[PDB]
Amino acid sequence: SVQDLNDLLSDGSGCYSLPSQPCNEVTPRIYVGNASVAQDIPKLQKLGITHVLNAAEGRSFMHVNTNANFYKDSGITYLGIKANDTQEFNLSAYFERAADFIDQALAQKNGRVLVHCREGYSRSPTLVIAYLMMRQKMDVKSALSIVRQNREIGPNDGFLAQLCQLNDRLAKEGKLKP
Repeated sequence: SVQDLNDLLSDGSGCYSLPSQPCNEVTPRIYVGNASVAQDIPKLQKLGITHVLNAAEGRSFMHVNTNANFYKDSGITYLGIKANDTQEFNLSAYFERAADFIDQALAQKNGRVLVHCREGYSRSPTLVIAYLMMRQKMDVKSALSIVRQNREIGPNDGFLAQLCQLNDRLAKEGKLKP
């Protein structure tokens, strides 16, 4: 079933594409991008980004070293998640919090949120996919396919198993659109 989601990400050759652009709007007013977009406050203001969710807050090479102060006086609201892009990091512990932050942005009619990591490839797509599942009632295959059509994404297999877990839970509670 993780394999099923991998087949939806790739052409089948066992290899996977990387993002072709630093930022993409993957669903209306939800953007996924990389460190360079997130650190370019003028760029952010021109797209109308009001909210930034840094899914890779940290100081290593797999992390983006920003914080609430970085965006102070920019008018942009910030949430940092110190997530690691590995098989074992439990990003699911943050699904609720990230979805609530995405919701808070979209509840504003002029709100647009950027969910990013260093590459925009593994951590942030997982959070957006989870958001679509728990708040737009999409199953995981639908949510993942919609995001993958608009950006080359590639959650690691740990993140995919966690999304599968979320899917069965949402299916069991009968909370997925027919």
